[PDB]
Amino acid sequence: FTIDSARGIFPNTLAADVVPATIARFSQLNAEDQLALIWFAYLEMGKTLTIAAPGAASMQLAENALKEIQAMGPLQQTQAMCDLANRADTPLCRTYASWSPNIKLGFWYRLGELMEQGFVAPIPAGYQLSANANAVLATIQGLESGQQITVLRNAVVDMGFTGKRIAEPVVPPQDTASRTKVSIEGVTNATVLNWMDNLNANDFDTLIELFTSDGALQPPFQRPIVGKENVLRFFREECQNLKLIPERGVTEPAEDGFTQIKVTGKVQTPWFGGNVGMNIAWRFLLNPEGKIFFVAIDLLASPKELL
Ligand SMILES: CC1=C(/C=C/C(C)=C/C=C/C(C)=C/C=C/C=C(C)/C=C/C=C(C)/C=C/C2=C(C)C(=O)CCC2(C)C)C(C)(C)CCC1
Ligand SMILES: [Cl-]
Repeated sequence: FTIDSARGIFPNTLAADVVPATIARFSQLNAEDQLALIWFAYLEMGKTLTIAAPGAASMQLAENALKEIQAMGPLQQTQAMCDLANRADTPLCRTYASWSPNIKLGFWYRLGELMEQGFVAPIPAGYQLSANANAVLATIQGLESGQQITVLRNAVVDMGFTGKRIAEPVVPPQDTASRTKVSIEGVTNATVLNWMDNLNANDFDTLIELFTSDGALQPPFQRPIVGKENVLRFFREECQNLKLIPERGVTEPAEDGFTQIKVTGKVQTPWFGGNVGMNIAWRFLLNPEGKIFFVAIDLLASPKELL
């Protein structure tokens, strides 16, 4: 096995590839239609799902960009938002591209509040989506909530123009005494249990020691992130305050004393807490010493894909 060939383990696992399909269709749209479609999706989703407030540190890091937009005339505000959607080369688009996903999300959270209050130029009253945009919004509105929030996040992350990296401060790991231990039907493997428990505790320095030097982590619909430096950076920038709720799994040998393990269960993002449970598979390829050579996290097509 290489990292790229390990991508093929448990080929029965049906991922929610409607998510990248929908992002590809979204990406073709006119910029004003991209912004209007997300505005409509976010207004309707907000009737049943409450988004958690951005953290104080995130809002401070986005404050100067938000102040610049708030000082613009309405036409310039709309143009700045279109620049982000179009991935135009501007100072604002370069600042935005330097940000972690959580800072980008907090930026748009605040613009949404200001658009609702009427202090930043809103989507025009009575705005009608293009033929392609109406169909993209219909697809999004038919998806499970876990898939909807993944489409919105991926759309937000893809905006701006791509280098210096700006992320939220790393919060200290949970005190040992207060930590929870997961149980997984079928799976007693210490590496897998330690994975789940250390991520639930934000203990990234313990987590990274589970990997081989050349090991990789593959997030949903992304390429593998290879080696301890790049994986630890991903943990610290993007993986704080998750709740992993694994349910059940299966343990099999792989070539050369390797072990392949598949776990299914749910994950909560701190943006939605218990209000959105994403259906997830973990696919592990462990070397003979129990180190992680490869771990993939898949967003599942439906609850029918849970073991
Ligand atoms: C744009 C825009 C607007 C505002 C949009 C806003 C405000 C959207 C907000 C969206 C949000 C807040 C979405 C959040 C989604 C979060 C997700 C989907 C998280 C998933 C995490 C997972 C699945 C992690 C799994 C992992 C596991 C389990 C591991 O074991 C290892 C690590 C890792 C792989 C990370 C307005 C309206 C103004 C209109 C104009 C344009
Ligand atoms: Cl998150």
